[PDB]
Amino acid sequence: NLSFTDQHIKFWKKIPKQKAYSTVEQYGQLLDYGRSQGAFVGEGVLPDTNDS
Amino acid sequence: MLFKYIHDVNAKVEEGRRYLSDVVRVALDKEETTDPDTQEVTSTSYRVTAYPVVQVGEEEVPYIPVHPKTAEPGQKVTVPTYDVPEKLPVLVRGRNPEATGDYDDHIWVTEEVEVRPLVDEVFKEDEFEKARLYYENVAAQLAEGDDIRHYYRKDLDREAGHYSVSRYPSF
Repeated sequence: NLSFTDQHIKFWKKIPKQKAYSTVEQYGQLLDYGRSQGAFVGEGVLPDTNDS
Repeated sequence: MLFKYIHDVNAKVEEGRRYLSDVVRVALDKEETTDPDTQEVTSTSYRVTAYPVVQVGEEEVPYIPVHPKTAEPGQKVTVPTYDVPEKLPVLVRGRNPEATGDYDDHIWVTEEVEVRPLVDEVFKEDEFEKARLYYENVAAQLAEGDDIRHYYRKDLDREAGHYSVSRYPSF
């Protein structure tokens, strides 16, 4: 055998494997904790609302 | 009208006698008094007012995105315009003068009432910072989610600690 063997395959053996249950797979991700408004408020004043 | 703030009040506020509309407008404006002969001004003052307003039209304004959104270079959006009305309705209990039985005696009648400003304060040519602080406080207190409750001004008040004058009835 003058060609390569299975010892020359590297990346396929390191990537983790997971089971698929359909042709479309969905996942969610968290991108931010809130828009940068400024958290400094006066005494007795209600802080503004923030959303992630 | 230097500043303009349009706020949306909830159902509890909308049911009050002073708030008979779904939108309250807060504004700060500058006033001048001129001699009749020419434009020679005599005095300048700043006024802070709050009014129940009604919709009277629409206009074209530029679009201002917020952090989770992106806008086109020349995108524009339409917003309504507002104006002070004259009378607003309110329903109160009443009686039918021409009732025929026990099923149409008690009714609800609609009466129109005069509209008055919620806030009306005047500041001199100086102390523009005081007027700005008052405007910001009114806007924030509206944003708190309840009625406008605080109107106290230290400049326009009776001297404290004057026992010979404060002993008279006020209840």
